[PDB]
Amino acid sequence: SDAQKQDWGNLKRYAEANKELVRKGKQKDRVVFMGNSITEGWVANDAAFFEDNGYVGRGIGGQTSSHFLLRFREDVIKLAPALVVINAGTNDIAENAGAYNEEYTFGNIVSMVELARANKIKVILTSVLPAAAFGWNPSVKDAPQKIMQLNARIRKYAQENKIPYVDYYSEMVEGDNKALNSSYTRDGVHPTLEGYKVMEALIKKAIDKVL
Amino acid sequence: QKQDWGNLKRYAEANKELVRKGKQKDRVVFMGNSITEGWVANDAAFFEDNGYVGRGIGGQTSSHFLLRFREDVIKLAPALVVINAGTNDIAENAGAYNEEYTFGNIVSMVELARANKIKVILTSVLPAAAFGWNPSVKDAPQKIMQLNARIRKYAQENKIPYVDYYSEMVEGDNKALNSSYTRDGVHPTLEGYKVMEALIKKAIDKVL
Ligand SMILES: [Cl-]
Ligand SMILES: [Cl-]
Repeated sequence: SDAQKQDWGNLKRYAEANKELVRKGKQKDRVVFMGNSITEGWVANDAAFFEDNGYVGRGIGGQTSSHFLLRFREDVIKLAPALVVINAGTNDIAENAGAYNEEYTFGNIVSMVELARANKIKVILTSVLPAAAFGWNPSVKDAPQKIMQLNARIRKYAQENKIPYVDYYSEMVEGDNKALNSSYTRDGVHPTLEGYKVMEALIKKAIDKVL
Repeated sequence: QKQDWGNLKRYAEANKELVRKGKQKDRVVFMGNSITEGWVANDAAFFEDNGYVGRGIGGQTSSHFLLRFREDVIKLAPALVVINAGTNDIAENAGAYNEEYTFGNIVSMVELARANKIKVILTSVLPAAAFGWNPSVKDAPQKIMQLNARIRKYAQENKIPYVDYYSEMVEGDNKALNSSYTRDGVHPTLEGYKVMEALIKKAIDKVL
């Protein structure tokens, strides 16, 4: 039935891939990247960055921090990684799962951190990327303010818990309208390869400090 | 913009009221579905007299519970959370049943509780001979027993009390919910709730 097919969290997306990874056995210094289309697109645009370094992408387009929390056990914990990199909030602010509530989104990140720590997985937290607006939801007129406010909460939580915070945002924002840098996005939200190369330099340096 | 899959709206106002009034020593939060929701409806005094807080929502699965856990449990700063989860997972209210996924969500809640110094009581999924609203599920009794065995084993391994409502409430070769404890075959009546109360309050008093 259609009802039986429901899979709100999209656990199906990586179910087979996870089984294949698990079959290979424990791997040293595995890093899983949790996120939405920015993380999914990262693997799509620069697979070598992941493959060269033993990183595993678990991004799914359109998803919010609520979806990530639901997938966290299967798509992170069960892969027995050394470290998880969390990029969450863009689609929350874009209202993909309903009205944005910062407290709920921030709480989902904290929950993921707690689940990682309960399973001896190290965490890196990251800034939500700049966006002046979201192409698919122009009704959101205060994306910049929301992004900054959430990022400040994530950064403070990271400091309070001795978790690295990787600030993609400050390197990629441009203008008084707080756009994603015009030179490496087409749509204002998703990086092009040039943008991903900026992110790679930051995240690899932080990963290497932790591993 | 009205989407709210986890139904965090249900108790949002009630939670704000509790947080204003300040944390209470020995608060117990009950997480669950209509069985937990109906408990409060049928015996408000049980909750009120004992400083227990019900956070059940009809139809929900363990996935919904996980999404609500921080707002409806952690932020209430309780001493203890009682988790009853799995009926609607097996009934496939939110899609195909996967024991690994449902059990995983319970483990996730346990880990979030422990990360916040909240004690846990785990409980048995109640018996049901069948779920009339979903006739495609032909093996509910078998699934309930297997999930419960898994929960019990995990509880023992992690020194978490397990409260076995099922063993007191099951009847017959068809593993029905006792006809004295239900009208519809799934949801307890008051008489059924009184059986549950005796079990859970004895267990709570040992922990607190
Ligand atoms: Cl950490
Ligand atoms: Cl405990």
